[PDB]
Amino acid sequence: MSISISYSTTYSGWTVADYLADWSAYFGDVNHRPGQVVDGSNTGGFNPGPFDGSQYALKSTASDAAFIAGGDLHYTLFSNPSHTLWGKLDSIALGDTLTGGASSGGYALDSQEVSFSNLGLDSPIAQGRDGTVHKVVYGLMSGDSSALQGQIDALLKAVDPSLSINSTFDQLAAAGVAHATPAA
Repeated sequence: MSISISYSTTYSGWTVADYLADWSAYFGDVNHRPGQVVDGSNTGGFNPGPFDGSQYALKSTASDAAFIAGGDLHYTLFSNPSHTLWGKLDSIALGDTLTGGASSGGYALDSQEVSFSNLGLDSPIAQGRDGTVHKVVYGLMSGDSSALQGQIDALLKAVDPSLSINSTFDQLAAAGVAHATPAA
């Protein structure tokens, strides 16, 4: 159904924008860039794979911060248009301590802080790295959550014009969009 948000009560009073800007700055720019993509270090991984998955997950190299992108995702790797993540992006989960993978019961976060589901985003292969899905996820890899913020802002304003990326998680909970969980 519509955009749904889970959040630890640690962040009840934070705006979605302030939370995301802060999380991104922490996670940092992993430098998944030309000549700097290094296997076992900053590539991330797909479940079930190979370069497609219901999940793409990546841990920060500077901390235990990690994200899991979920949906029906495809990555072109070296083939035309190269290094494009496209397909359906349904969810983004943010937190610390990535566990699991393709051999396990999928990727998970030991400490999930915030998750966004029913994002409703699709991008065609045809846009390459100009596609919205690509920009959303690559943004989170490069320490810049602007693209994700823009998508969430649009979804929230469609729910109600008083709601935006600059609304707090508690405000979104009263409006039935978000749901709190104790910090664990």
